[PDB]
Parts: sequence; structure tokens; C-alpha cells
Amino acid sequence: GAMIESSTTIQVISAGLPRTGTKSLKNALEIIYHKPCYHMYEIIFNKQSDIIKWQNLIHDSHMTTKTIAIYDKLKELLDGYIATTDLPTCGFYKDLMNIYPNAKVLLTIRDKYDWLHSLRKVVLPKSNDPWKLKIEEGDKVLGLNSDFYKLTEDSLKFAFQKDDLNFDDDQVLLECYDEYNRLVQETVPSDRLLVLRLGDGWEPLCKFLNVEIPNGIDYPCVNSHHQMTQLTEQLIKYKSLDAIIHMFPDL
Ligand SMILES: Nc1ncnc2c1ncn2[C@@H]1O[C@H](COP(=O)(O)O)[C@@H](OP(=O)(O)O)[C@H]1O
Ligand SMILES: CC(C)NC[C@@H]1CCc2cc(CO)c([N+](=O)[O-])cc2N1
Repeated sequence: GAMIESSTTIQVISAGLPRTGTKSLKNALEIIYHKPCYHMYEIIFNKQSDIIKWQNLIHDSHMTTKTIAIYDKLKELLDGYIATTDLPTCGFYKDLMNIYPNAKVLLTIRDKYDWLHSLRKVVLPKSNDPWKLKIEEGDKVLGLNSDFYKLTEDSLKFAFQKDDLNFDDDQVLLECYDEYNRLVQETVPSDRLLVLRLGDGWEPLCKFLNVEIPNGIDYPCVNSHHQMTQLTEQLIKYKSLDAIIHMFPDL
């Protein structure tokens, strides 16, 4: 159809948790809107200076006048982006809805056991898993320290609305997953919500957003734990991102 001039502001709020296809969705939204989408990748590879701001925001966000100060920081962080996905943003979906009243909301979901397994390989390995040491070695190469891991934990706790959380307990996480997804579908008006199951592809997304399907471009399939294992190993081998970045065309 016709080309229209789209506003550069948050148009889509994705409430889906990490390891539910948020990076493919990030890529898909950038393909559609030709402007950046927020993601943890954005923080890691472009705005590491944002880490302390999100930490500060989450610190303050257990609390009107205080709220507008929070909302204004949210707005600042997201300036120039057309959508949000993944931690740390997904836990703020209700506030993002107030701040951007004309934004639509997405929920990415998948089989809960697949989600947990993926989360253990990439985001939250058990502390006694030898792989955790490899993840940490690789993360140092990227310039990520304990503050980054703190942001991940605090933003997970914030999304799950838990004051603390036994990260090593699979049953706890599985139940938090189910409750989170459930709560989203109860909070957001069905008029304003689309639930995307992994594998659903362009069609239901583009219909929701009133856009044509990108011509000839397949719906992204990136950020598998196998690919992330390969990246970790390469990072440890070459000791830099820029030495290997050409081998991971997604980034
Ligand atoms: N188009 C697609 N179809 C099926 N699975 C997809 C997909 N895009 C991403 N995924 C899966 O979504 C997960 C990544 O999610 P996220 O980007 O939120 O971290 C990965 O799961 P696995 O680790 O099980 O392979 C990846 O395989
Ligand atoms: C060793 C190296 C490969 N680590 C980099 C990866 C990149 C993907 C990723 C994604 C998330 C959430 O999307 C989190 N997270 O919020 O913890 C951590 C990481 N870490």
C-alpha cells in the first residue's frame, strides 16, 4: 500500500519476558518502522551508560508527583525509539501504557519448560552450573560487570513483583512465568493487546499494526541459545566483540 510518514515515538509496548522471541520481534519492528526498537541488546551494545539509569529507575519505582518524575525518566530513556521489548522495560508495561496512551501492547509467549531451559543457557544459569563461568568470562569481554547482572535480577524481580527471588529454583520461576503472562492478559484491554506465540510470524502482527507485510523478507529467527553459546565461545577465544562481530550479522 502507500507510504505514510510515521511518528517517531513508542508505538508498540512488548510485555513478553526474555527468551520468548523478543529479539526477533525487535528486528521485525525495526524492519516495519525503520527506526530503533529498545531491547537488552540496545543496552549491551549501544547504551551501557543506560544501565545505572534503569537501576536508579527500578530503585525508585517501588513508589502522584513521584510518579511523574519516574515517568519523565522513562520517557527520556526511550527517546528516539519506536518500540520496547525485553528486560528491563517489559516489567514497566502498565506505566508505559499511561505514558504512551496511543501505543499498542504485545505479549510474546511460549511453552514454559522451553522458556526455562532457554533462560538457563543464556540469562540465568544455576550458580553451580559450570557454564555460568563461561557466560561471565564472555560478558567481561563485552565490558559488562556485576552492575549488569544486578540490573537483570532487579528487573526480573520487578516484572515478577517479588521483593526477593530464589533464582536457582526452577519451580519458582515457572510459576512466576505463568502468573506474569496471565496478569498481562488480565490487565491490558483485549482491544489493545496481541498475544504472539513463538512461530506466529508476520501475519497477525502486521494486521494488528495496520501495515503491509515486508516484501520478500522472512520473519526473523535469531537469538537461539545455540547461537548464544557460539557467541560466548567466540568472545572467550578472540577476547573482543569487534574481532568476531562480522560472524553474527544480526548485531
Ligand atoms: N521466528 C522464531 N521461531 C521460533 N523460535 C524463535 C523465533 N525467533 C526466536 N525464537 C526463539 O526465541 C528465543 C529467543 O528469545 P529472546 O530473543 O526473547 O531471548 C530462542 O529460543 P531458544 O533459546 O529455545 O532457541 C529462539 O530460538
Ligand atoms: C556471554 C554473552 C553471550 N552474554 C550476552 C547475552 C546477550 C543476550 C542476553 C539477553 C538478556 C535479556 O534479553 C540478558 N539478560 O537480561 O540477562 C542477558 C543476555 N546476555
